[PDB]
Amino acid sequence: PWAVKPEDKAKYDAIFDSLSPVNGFLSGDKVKPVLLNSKLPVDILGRVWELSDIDHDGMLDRDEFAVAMFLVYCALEKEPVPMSLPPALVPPSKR
Amino acid sequence: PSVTEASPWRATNPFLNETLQDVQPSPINPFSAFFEEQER
Ligand SMILES: [Ca+2]
Repeated sequence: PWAVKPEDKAKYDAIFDSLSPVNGFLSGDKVKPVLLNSKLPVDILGRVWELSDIDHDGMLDRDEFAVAMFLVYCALEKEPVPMSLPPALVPPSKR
Repeated sequence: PSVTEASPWRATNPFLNETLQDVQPSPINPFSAFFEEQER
């Protein structure tokens, strides 16, 4: 039950596309300021990045980013964020 | 004492460069309304 429900995924694909991505991947120079879309600090944003980029290719794939931004709302939505990888949100594409 | 550079991330991270070249917030925020409420 991948955390990024297709509704949120598609929504994330919307912000994704709005950044003019690279082959369906976005990188930190673009992603980070979409991370800074929140009032969150780079420590959590970075931790989220390091978790959200499953393949650790240095880019956030449509799924990997959907993961990231899901975790970003998680913090804003007053929900404590994990430092370990919750397999409910490990992209089935990247498994 | 070799620890002036101690970025605690795994190199793949673009935030481990904190307080040097990080201040680049984009007006792409989906959290625009969040900042208006905050307390809840
Ligand atoms: Ca990746």
